Amino acid sequence: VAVFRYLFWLVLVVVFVAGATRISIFGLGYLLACFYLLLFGTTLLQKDTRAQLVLWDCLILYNVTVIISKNMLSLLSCVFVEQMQSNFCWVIQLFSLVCTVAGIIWDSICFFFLLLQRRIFLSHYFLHVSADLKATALQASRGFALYNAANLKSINFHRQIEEKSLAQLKRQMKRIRAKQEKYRQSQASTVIHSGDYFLFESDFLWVLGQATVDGLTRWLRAFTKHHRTMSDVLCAERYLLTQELLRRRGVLDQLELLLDRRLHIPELEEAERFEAQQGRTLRLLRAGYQCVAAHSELLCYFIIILNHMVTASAASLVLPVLVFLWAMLTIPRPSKRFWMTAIVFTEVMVVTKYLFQFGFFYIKYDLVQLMALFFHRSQLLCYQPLQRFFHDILHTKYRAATDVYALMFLADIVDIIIIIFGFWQVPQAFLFMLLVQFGTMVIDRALYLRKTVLGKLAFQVVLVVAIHIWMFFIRMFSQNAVAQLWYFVKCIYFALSAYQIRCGYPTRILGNFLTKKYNHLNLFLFQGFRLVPFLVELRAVMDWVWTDTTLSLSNWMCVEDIYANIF
Amino acid sequence: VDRILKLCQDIFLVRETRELELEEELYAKLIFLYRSPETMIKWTRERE
Amino acid sequence: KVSPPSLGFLAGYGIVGLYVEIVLVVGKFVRGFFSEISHSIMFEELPC
Amino acid sequence: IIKCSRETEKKYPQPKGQKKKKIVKYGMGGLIILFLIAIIWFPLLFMSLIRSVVGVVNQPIDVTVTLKLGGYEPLFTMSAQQPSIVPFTPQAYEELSQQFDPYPLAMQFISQYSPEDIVTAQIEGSSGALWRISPPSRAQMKQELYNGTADITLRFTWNFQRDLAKGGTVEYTNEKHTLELAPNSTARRQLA
Ligand SMILES: CCCCCCCCCCCCCCCCCC(=O)OC[C@H](COP(=O)(O)OC[C@H](N)C(=O)O)OC(=O)CCCCCCCCCCCCCCCCC
Ligand SMILES: CCCCCCCCCCCCCCCCC[C@@H](O)O[C@H](CO[C@H](O)CCCCCCCCCCCCCCC)COP(=O)(O)OCC[N+](C)(C)C
Ligand SMILES: CCCCCCCCCCCCCCCCC[C@@H](O)O[C@H](CO[C@H](O)CCCCCCCCCCCCCCC)COP(=O)(O)OCC[N+](C)(C)C
Ligand SMILES: CCCCCCCC/C=C\CCCCCCCC(=O)O[C@H](COC(=O)CCCCCCC/C=C/CCCCCCCC)COP(=O)(O)OCCN
Repeated sequence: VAVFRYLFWLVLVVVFVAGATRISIFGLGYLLACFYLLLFGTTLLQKDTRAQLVLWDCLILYNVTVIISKNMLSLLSCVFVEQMQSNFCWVIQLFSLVCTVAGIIWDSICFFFLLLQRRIFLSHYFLHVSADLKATALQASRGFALYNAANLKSINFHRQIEEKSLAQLKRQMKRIRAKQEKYRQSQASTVIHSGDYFLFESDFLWVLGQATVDGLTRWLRAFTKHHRTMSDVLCAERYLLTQELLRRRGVLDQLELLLDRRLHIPELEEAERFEAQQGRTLRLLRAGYQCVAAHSELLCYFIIILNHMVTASAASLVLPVLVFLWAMLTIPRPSKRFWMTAIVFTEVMVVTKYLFQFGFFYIKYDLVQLMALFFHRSQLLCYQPLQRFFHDILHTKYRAATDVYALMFLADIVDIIIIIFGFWQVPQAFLFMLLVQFGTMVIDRALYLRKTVLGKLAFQVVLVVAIHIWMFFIRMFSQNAVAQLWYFVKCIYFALSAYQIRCGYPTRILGNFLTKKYNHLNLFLFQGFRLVPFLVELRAVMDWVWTDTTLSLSNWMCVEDIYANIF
Repeated sequence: VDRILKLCQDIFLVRETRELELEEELYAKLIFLYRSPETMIKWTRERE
Repeated sequence: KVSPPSLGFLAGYGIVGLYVEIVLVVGKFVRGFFSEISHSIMFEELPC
Repeated sequence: IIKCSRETEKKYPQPKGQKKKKIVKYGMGGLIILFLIAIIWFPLLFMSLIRSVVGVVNQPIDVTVTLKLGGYEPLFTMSAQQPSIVPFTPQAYEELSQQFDPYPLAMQFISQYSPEDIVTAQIEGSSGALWRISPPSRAQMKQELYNGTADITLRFTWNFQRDLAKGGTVEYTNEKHTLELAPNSTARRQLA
């Protein structure tokens, strides 16, 4: 399978690297071919063998023409001193005419890989592999329906849980109202001063490492379980379809929810047994590959911000901003429009970098972005007033609506620790960014306590655009390396915040998180929080500032101290 | 301390539902409880 | 160049110290002022 | 104070309507929070500003060099005063830069010391004064240089005298350069 199915992507990578390594204007053809094939490979593999054979014959003709052109160009390269030196310099930079004495190994390597893949195309192994790819292309709608069923079931479960929680809240509220009115009737026979006793009526070393790695791979399987299930059911279905395929949906009923109730095929069972047999040394790496395939999207964000962070601060920074505002706010699927815009941006940026690399008028980091974006797009395999329409979609109040607030607070705290440690002018700017971070803490608390969402969106966009345009003022590798980690922490904070925006602030979100269970750990963490100066009193004052209450400041502080002591 | 914990949690929840017309009553009960040690002894016996 | 020697006990050992003691003492004073006010309510909730 | 609070409550009795003193709220918390932000920002600010220093250059007003042989007397000594002390213009600074452009250490070392931080003295080599020599000293010079197969060394030394308005702590910084010569060698022979 590795040789007959995973080699075309490898030869595409080889073409790209050969085009990038040579700076002269002959690898421009290699880059354009790489982009075209990377876009059209899926539809190319499904067509009739003659089409691909002709296309790859055209490609090998291009390869032999470029190598022959270099061979004949060596002649003028070695007659450059007389005429070409100090004359027609633009052409000598364009073609990079240089003698050898080897230096064209990459072009020959790509030619070899081209012939090898052509021979693979001739084989029958590729024939049934193409049948398998056709089946996978067919089952896309069924996979989409399965995913939709799973997500609707999860949403319904969350809705029912929320419904029962609100029912319990209403029951508690009825209970307290009944108690207070009964007390009123009992007393029938400012108000803060009132109160009387009548309210109080009593009415052996290898095993360690192997077990640890087994636990790690079990955790990976637990993380991937849903993807494993859908992939397994889809692959079993595709196997039975292609076994049936000799020459509607009714033929698929030989056997919606994640149901395994079906017949069995011995070959799949034997394959499962065999892949269980090979758990000695590839289990962890297979689990990791399955994890990166199942997720396949957050690592695109990872690479995008690493490339924007690694020395590409000039023009890459625009593209993460779009992410923070477009990929991860609109819909749980950032979708085809975002992906095509990002990828066309990457391709145009790399071709501009290559053209500006010449003398007539990088690749390593961006090739990773290209392969990641294409791999994710392949994995997905299913597809003026619109701005205001999308803004309206951002405020609908129809999602799962979960709140995770401790996370960005912890991210901000870790950011403060990083900024404090970032000393052993950048140290001068550290003070300003520290103060504005404290201000952001205050205002995000303000936004959270009033349950506002549109204000949170406005804060998110303004904060991200400000913190990204702030890199105009950004030793570089030694001292200015904590700053990039600090920016990465800001990224994780932004991700958490925008995820919260997508969720949408569930009701009944108040009180002290740490006071959830009365265990020893909660006690210890609560005391540790109480041991940091100028936090608990500020948190009380601020909660009182933004919440809607009736007690003067001292009464609020009294109640908070009382709650903490009794807790 | 279960009774007082329930009382304070009731204060917080009646707060989070924006019915401010019970917060004063609940706070008055709490402040009166803390105004007299005899009642807090009376309020903190052991269940059977 | 020439730099004034007013730096003297620079940060990391001297002045950073003096700072940390003063911030701890002021924080303790404020925390005692704001948190401890529960025990005296017998002497302020006096209505008349 | 409790009674006065009660009376001022009676003067303006707020209704049962809650609204918890919204605007007063916004004021008081605001003042409180600024105070909390105020205090801690100050001894950091004061911590940092008290540490900020301007890189005021200290250019020596005067320079002296001397050339002494043995422990007997200085043979020669000059002092370039004002006009033989040329501070580098920026253009001279770039010139020093490209002359040592391949070498990275030279570039960083120049990049630190600004053109105002680097000067050149045009010491007048030939514009000397009379080198008096007590003839006893002269005779012993000659006799030792001719037959005394001992080792005699120079005491060549540079002193830099600073502006003393531009500070500079010690303003007579100097270093000595003592290098022994070779007897029975043409150096001592030509000196004799
Ligand atoms: C430190 C890190 C190290 C990382 C190392 C990474 C791996 C490095 C080595 C990789 C080697 C890859 C070699 C691939 C060779 C492919 C050859 C191939 O596809 O031939 C295909 C051949 C020829 O067609 P045919 O079947 O005769 O066609 C006529 C008709 N159809 C028929 O039925 O006849 O038809 C066939 O049926 C022949 C099949 C030949 C299959 C050969 C597969 C070799 C795989 C080798 C994998 C090595 C992995 C090493 C991993 C090391 C890790 C440290
Ligand atoms: C400085 C000099 C150079 C400036 C160059 C500026 C160039 C600007 C170019 C802008 C191009 C924008 C392209 C946007 C492509 C969007 C593709 C589309 O598919 O995305 C949609 C989403 O579109 C986004 O909402 C658009 C967001 C636009 C935000 C614009 C912000 C502009 C800010 C400008 C700030 C300038 C500051 C100063 C700069 C100097 C997805 O919607 P979808 O989920 O399918 O809808 C589902 C419903 N259906 C089925 C009916 C479709
Ligand atoms: C401490 C923790 C341990 C980790 C430490 C770091 C270790 C780093 C190790 C790096 C691992 C790299 C993983 C490589 C994954 C490659 C995935 C690539 O092959 O995907 C291809 C597809 O790629 C896409 O088509 C886009 C083109 C990408 C081309 C990538 C070529 C990779 C070549 C790898 C060569 C490795 C050489 C190693 C030499 C030693 C094949 O996928 P396909 O069978 O279609 O899948 C169909 C079903 N899907 C779509 C849902 C997945
Ligand atoms: C150089 C060292 C500086 C100190 C570093 C200390 C590092 C400690 C690392 C971990 C600490 C994490 C624990 C604290 C996190 C609390 C998370 C949280 O829940 O957030 C709020 C945050 O608390 C507040 O709202 C008050 C703080 C926000 C205002 C921030 C003021 C400015 C930041 C001051 C930082 C400290 C300055 C000196 C350093 C000491 C601590 C950093 C409190 O809980 P609630 O919201 O009730 O829980 C609700 C559950 N749904």
